[PDB]
This record gives sequence, C-alpha cells and structure tokens, in this order.
Amino acid sequence: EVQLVQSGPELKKPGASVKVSCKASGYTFTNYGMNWVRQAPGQGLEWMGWINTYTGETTYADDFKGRFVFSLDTSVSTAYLQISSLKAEDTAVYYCEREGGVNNWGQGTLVTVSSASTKGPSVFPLAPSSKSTSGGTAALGCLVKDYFPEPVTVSWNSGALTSGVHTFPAVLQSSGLYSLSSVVTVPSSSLGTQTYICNVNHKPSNTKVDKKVEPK
Amino acid sequence: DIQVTQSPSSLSASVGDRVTITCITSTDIDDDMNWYQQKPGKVPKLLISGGNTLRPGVPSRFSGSGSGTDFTLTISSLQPEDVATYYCLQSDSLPYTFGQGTKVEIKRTVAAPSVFIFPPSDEQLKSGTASVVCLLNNFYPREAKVQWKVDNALQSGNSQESVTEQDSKDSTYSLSSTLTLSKADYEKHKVYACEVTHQGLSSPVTKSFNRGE
Amino acid sequence: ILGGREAEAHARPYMASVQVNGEHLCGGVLVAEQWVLSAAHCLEDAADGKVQVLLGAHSLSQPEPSKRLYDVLRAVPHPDSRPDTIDHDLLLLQLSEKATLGPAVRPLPWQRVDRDVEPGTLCDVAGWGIVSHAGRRPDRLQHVLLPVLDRATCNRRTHHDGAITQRMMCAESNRRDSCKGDSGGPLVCGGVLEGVVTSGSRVCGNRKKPGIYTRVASYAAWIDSVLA
Ligand SMILES: [Zn+2]
Ligand SMILES: [Zn+2]
Ligand SMILES: [Zn+2]
Ligand SMILES: [Zn+2]
Repeated sequence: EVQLVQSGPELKKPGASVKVSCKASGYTFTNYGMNWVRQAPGQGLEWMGWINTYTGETTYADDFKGRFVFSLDTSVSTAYLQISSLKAEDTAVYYCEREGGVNNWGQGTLVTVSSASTKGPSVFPLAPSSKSTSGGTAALGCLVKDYFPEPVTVSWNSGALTSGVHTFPAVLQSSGLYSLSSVVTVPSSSLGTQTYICNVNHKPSNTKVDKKVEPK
Repeated sequence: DIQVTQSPSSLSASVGDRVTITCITSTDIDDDMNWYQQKPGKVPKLLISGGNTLRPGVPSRFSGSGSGTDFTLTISSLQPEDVATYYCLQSDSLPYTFGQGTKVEIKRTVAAPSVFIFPPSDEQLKSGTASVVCLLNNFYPREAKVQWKVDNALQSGNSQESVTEQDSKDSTYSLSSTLTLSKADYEKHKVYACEVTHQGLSSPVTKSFNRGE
Repeated sequence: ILGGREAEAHARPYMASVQVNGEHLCGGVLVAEQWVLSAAHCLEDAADGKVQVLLGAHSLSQPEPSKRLYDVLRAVPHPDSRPDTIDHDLLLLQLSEKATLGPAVRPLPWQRVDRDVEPGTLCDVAGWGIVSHAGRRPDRLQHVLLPVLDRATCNRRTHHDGAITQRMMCAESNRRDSCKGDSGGPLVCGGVLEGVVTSGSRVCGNRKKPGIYTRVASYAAWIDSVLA
C-alpha cells in the first residue's frame, strides 16, 4: 500500500531555514511527481508547487517563488521542502501529495516560526465528581497547560477510548504558551471499575506523559 | 497563474438537503476540475477528479458537473459525517490552484449543553496557579455565553474559551471555558461558579463548587 | 500520424501494415524473418476477418515489386493483455513463410537492455494511421520525430494519471502525435526499436494526452520465447 510519511513538527526562529521531508513507499517514486501544499492555521489550502521526481524540474506557484525550494533523494525515495528566511507568517502545516493515480497525501508537518523557546506541557487531571455527573454519565479530562509550540496529541487508554472524547483546540494564553483540555464522558457506574489514563505527546520537547484521572 | 473563485464561503443545511458549491476559473480548463473534502483535524481527501469522476469508495451522493470555466460540486443528501471544508482544485496545467474553500455545517434541532465544573487540581496549586474549567457539552447552536462568578463577583479578562468543530455523528459543539487565577487569589475566595446562557436553556444554568468543600 | 510528413519510400524496411480483409488496421514491425510485432488490441479489432501482414510497402493502394502480402500462420497476444486495459499491449504474428529480405524488407533490432529512453530523446514513429481528426487515412507511409516525455510528467492527473507503468513510455503529443491506425507501429530511438504504439481510445494531437508506447525491453523474455 502507498504511504507518505513526513518528518515531525518544527520550531524555528525568524530568519532561519527549515527542511521538511516526505518519505514515499509502496510505489515507484520516480513514476509520480510530488506536490507541496501549505495550510496556515484556520486558513485554506494553498498549492505551493510541484517537483518532478524523475527529472528534478520544479514549478512554483507565484506566491511561493523565492524562499521555497523543492529537492529530492531518489535513493531513499524522499522529497524535501526547504524554506529560507523564515517569517512568522510561514507558520503552517505543510503537506506533500503524490501527483497522479489513487490520491495520496502525507500526514502534514507543522512548522512554527517564533523567537520563543520550546516548552513541554504540565498535565493536570480534571477529576470526575457528583456535580460533574449528567444523571448516570460522568465527565472527566486532562488539562494540558503551558506548552510551546503546537501541536500536542491526546489519546485515552492508549487509543482504546475514543467515544465521547472531546479534545479542545489549543488557545494561546497571555504568557505566549498554549493550553488545552481533553475531556471524555463515561458511565458513572464505571468510575471505580474502569481505569482512565490520558496519553499526552508533545513531539517538539519529546514530552510523553500518561496521567491517571480518578475521583478525588 | 490560473485563478479560481469558490462560492459560497460557508453554508448551513439540514440532513438530507442538497448542497451545491461553485468554482469558476479565470480561463477555460476543459474538464480538469477536482474536489477535495477536509474534515476537522484531518488530511484533505480527493472526492472527484477530472471529468467529474467520482473516486472509488466515495459515496454516490457526491457528484461534480461542469466543463470549461463553471464547475459545481453537489452533495445530494447531506449526512452528519459530511461536515467539512470543501476545496476545488484546477489541474489544467502547472501551477495547480485551489479555491478559497466552503465550510459546510449541519443545521439540526436545538440541543441544550450539559454543564460541568472542575476545580483546580491540588498538583496545580503546588505550582502557584489555579485553573478552573467549565465544560459545555454536546450543544446546538454554536452561540453560547459563559460568565465566571467568584463569590458572586463577575469576572472579566481572566478567562479563555475554546470550542470544538461540529461533531461528525451528532452535529453538536462542545466548549471549554478556563478561569485562571494565582494560588493566593484562589485561596482568598470561596464560591466558584460558571453561568451558562444558551437557546436550549429556558433560564441560565449555573454550575458551582465551594473551595475545599 | 498527426503533424508529420510522408516518409521516404522504403527508408524503414521493418515497417509492416497489419491488415484485416485487405484493409490496413494497425502498424507492425518486422523483428525476425517470420515475426511481426504489433499491439494486442489490434487482434481484438480484427476479430472474424482474415489477418494479413503487408511488407515492402510505401503506398497501400499502388502495386510495386517490393510489396508482399503475407498470411498469418499464428497470432500470439501477450497472455496478460485484457480489452479494458492498456497493459501488456503486445502481439506477435507468425508469417505463412519467412519474409523475402532486401532493400525494402529487413527486420529491426529491438531493445534488449531494460533501461528507459532518456526524456527529451527524439524518436521516430511511422504509420498509415489517420493524418486529420476528420479520420483521413493516408495512402503513403507517414512519420514524425517526437521527443520522449518523462514518466512522472506523463502520470500527472491532467495526463494519464498513474496508468504509465515502468513497462511503458510516453512522447509529446501537442499537434504531433501517433493516431488511430498507428497502433502496433514502431517508436525507434537512434536506430533501435524502443516502443510499440499502444492501442486505446486516446484522442490525438492534444498536449493533455501524451502518446503512449509499450517498452519492448520489458517484454524481452516473452519476445525471445515466441521467436524460438
Ligand atoms: Zn482531463
Ligand atoms: Zn472550451
Ligand atoms: Zn459529544
Ligand atoms: Zn477495440
């Protein structure tokens, strides 16, 4: 099966450069070119350009002419996007998309451009209670506070608990650090019986926190 | 170089309605129009490609029409899981061009939120900050007001809200409001309450806790 | 052939006309003394009719001493070719007897080394295929020199959208192209047979639809087996 695996999230200061990778598998790399697509936070898709994987020729959309360079490494079936003289406005998810056949995309790479430094989150429980009960339904969660930059991933019981899960979009606090909450609604009867752990990953700081949430 | 104008910017329709989205190109592109769907927090998915070809595995309720400059995407019987932003893409020649997108939302019956309040954790207190969380769960429409009251005194400038995207199964939203105080300020007060105003609630609902109790 | 010119008569002694009921259907290429290579879909299009191969021709209608019409002893389509695909579109035809060789009839050495023709290489395609969209059939052999188009460009969604495998190649089509009736004919790069014009419902002369050629080198073992 076709797969496109992109490199992890990045944090870079203004003026710096970044090189994002897109590793292809399950098909002959040089038989299909690669498109690069940008999505700034809460904005639309922008087609950046194409790289011909066979000849190395590139076509850039007008808005991406200058600081953006596509390149290859055919021996490891990988396409790269390099961005130079990084601006705060370059903060976006960058996707690679295989051009032609059954449509395939990479998972995206979020690049944040800021003078601020990396910070792992602190994970506090949002304990279930008597007034945190919807009759015979209870609510519990985790508060993923004070981290930079985006993104964070939150799962419940190693991805075994998905129903009723609401992971809120992160909000930037006055401190210039992000904070979010991930909640889940479960049967009140299950509180004593079932164990509830929130799995928090913050790749930019290699933070991996598992937090048990229990009635206080 | 080729330009694309997508409309509308956003729409709300009910389950079973027909949704129609337009894309107009600056120049004649024959039938080289594509349509992508991007669900909240997900990677874009190609639904229709050149010649209004429905991609295998995509429900037959999605169809494309048009040739030349004027293209249309039709969702014939809108389902809850179709909530997304849709983007056309012209692929006549390089560079390709996406449209500005159309946010498709579902209009459903009014649903009052379930309200929950969470005091700060003892662990967070040890650090010198208190975060009080008010949760508004599974409500429709998106418009809701959350007011924080500390010992019946109205709060301002010390809270932040975050709302989820419309749920793909029940078409509701959820909201979290976070009241942030110093440990010192937090311990200096007793009653912590969040007052919730929404269309599905006959009167504003308050969820409260007494610090320590 | 679209946007070409009349070929010099007998300058391509390998050029065969694959006929059905005495009428030109496809191009073909003499690869051995008794073997003509063409495209699998031509056999489908022939069906009921008498399949014959015309060698030593320039004009299809005007008689000449170099012209010789051969009966086909055996029609060998590639076992993996299907009517709803363009893959493995090869066909080998055994003539009733070994062809009489001379200035106007000579087999062409075909590519054995499985290495892609470099993009931009000018290759020559010849045929008695249509010369206008109106469907005009030339009486005399036509040819055109086409630049090879890389596979990645050819697989862009605008073009062939991933259908071009490693066993296939493309050439530029904008206003110059191989057309209906050219299928089965040769694509020759620097004196070597590299491709066979692939059958299909492709419109000709459109830049959005590059010409498609099956790479002979990919089928070297299958060609060797049938030719022995
Ligand atoms: Zn097309
Ligand atoms: Zn037109
Ligand atoms: Zn829900
Ligand atoms: Zn046919």
